[PDB]
Amino acid sequence: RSPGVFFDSDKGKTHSSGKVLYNARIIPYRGSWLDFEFDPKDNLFVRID
Amino acid sequence: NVKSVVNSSGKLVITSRNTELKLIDEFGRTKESYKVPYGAVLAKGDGEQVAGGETVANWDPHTMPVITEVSGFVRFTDMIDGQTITRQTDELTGLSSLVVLDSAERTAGGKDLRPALKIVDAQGNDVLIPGTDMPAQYFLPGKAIVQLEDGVQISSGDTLARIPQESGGTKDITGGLPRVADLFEARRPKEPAILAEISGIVSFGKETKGKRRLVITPVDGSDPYEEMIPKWRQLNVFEGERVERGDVISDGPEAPHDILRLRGVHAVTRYIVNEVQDVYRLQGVKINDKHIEVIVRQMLRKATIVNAGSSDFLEGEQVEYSRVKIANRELEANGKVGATYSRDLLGITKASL
Repeated sequence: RSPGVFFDSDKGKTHSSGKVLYNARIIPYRGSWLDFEFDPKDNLFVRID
Repeated sequence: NVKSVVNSSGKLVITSRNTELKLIDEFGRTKESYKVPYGAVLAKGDGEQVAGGETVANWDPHTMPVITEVSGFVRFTDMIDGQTITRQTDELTGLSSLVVLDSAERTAGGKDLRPALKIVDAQGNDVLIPGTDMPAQYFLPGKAIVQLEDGVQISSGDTLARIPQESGGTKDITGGLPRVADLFEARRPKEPAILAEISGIVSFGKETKGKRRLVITPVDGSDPYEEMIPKWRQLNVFEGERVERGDVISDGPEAPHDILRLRGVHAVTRYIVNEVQDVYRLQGVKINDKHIEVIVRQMLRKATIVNAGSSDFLEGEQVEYSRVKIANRELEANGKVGATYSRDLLGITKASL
């Protein structure tokens, strides 16, 4: 997988309501990853490594 | 299991979900069997004589409709624009088209709502189903398409909306083994078919927080059963009539545990055998039925005591059926009164452990 930023989502399989959750992942060539994610309650969340 | 009604043209439209059609020779021997889908149209009646090669029923296999029972004016109830439904407008005229959303794309405001179509009369009061005392309203599930406008006069037996259904994939052995494992693990279906727990007359009662209530009054004895059927559930029963154990209050997929509890051991073993064999018989595999019957026997090995009796078993313990039988046959020889139990159904993984 090439370095950069990728936008993905789960196809409602994580929540029984079938609500899709979207995330954006920044993956570098060398360093620490970064993740932005949506929760079922529509609250942006950040995640490191 | 036929429950039909006559449309405007004079044909017969099925309003039941488990209609079976059979061809019977003059000797009285059945020779052909077919299943009639909900909303199908029957050219001929029931009990009539037809010729070989004569069409008797027709339907559209790609869409499942909803057919009204009483004529009148259609109106929307709990149908909120842009929040629970999505509408498009044909700007060339006054027409429009509407799509009911699913719970996956609606806000919390529409989470507790329940959109539906209500049939009223000209006077504006609620039209009731003839023969009963219930309003003529129909709930629309997700992804349903309506082609009607508010206030439109509709005739009995006409379609109010259409519900598209998915196609599927190839029907090979990689698509039935999950069903076989589902049957042998005795999993519970997502939405069961509510079955009457006890026999007798039926009557409704108090309603709370969008939930109905069903009280079955036995013809003699106690009157304990008060079942809290959800309001969104569709029923086939009305106050005043009588039902027996194992009858279908609400249609849907069955649960093997309920079949075992209500109709007995033979019913559940027959259901399991038929369901398993209908997967293998599609692929040209031939297997005798003793082999499935012994597996079902191994699944039914546990019993839960319901009363201690003269035995030493506790009140709510689960034990082997053979041990209960041995203890009871030992006690009955001494003139005492043994204990009583209830058979259990366990999955193969859980039964083995």
